[PDB]
Amino acid sequence: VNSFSGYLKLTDNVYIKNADIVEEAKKVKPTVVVNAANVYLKHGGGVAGALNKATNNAMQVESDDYIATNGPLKVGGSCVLSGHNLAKHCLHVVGPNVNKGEDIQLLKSAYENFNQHEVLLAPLLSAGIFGADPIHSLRVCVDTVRTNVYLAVFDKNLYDKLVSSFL
Ligand SMILES: OC[C@@H](Cc1ccccn1)Nc1ncnc2[nH]ccc12
Ligand SMILES: [Cl-]
Repeated sequence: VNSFSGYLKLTDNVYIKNADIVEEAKKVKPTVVVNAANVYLKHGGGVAGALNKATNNAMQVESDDYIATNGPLKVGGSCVLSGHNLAKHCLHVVGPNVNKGEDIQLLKSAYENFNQHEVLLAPLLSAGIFGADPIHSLRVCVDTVRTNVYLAVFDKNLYDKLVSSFL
């Protein structure tokens, strides 16, 4: 039993809700919140920009030190950093950004990072400003993640479409 509330159950381990991941994380304070990161951990917009804003830019400061030490992530890769005031940890995961021409096949590799954590609050990878089809992202999530994932979809219209079209 966990403290996530109001989710629709899609499979044994995947749940979905219309919610602002920022407000969800603040309410639940999960062990792991997933960020929709880019390889430079520049949290300018989308989910990343919103999560960073909620940390008063502390996420960006920590991320800049991470990059200065380690260099950029790989597309499909991840790193674990602090969750600041939002969660214990933030798993920064880089899905492919279609608006950069990146290979959509890497979306499965991106979701594989979730399997290293027993429970996660997450957005749909490569959705929104990363330009992938959210219906496809949900399918890859369900077919790749085996740990317990609580998906937050900010857009109510998109949420209803994701639920109604789910196979
Ligand atoms: O896929 C992730 C995208 C989905 C999206 C957003 C808007 C319009 C269309 N798609 N973004 C988010 N998801 C959950 N919480 C969020 N908080 C801020 C941004 C955000
Ligand atoms: Cl977005």
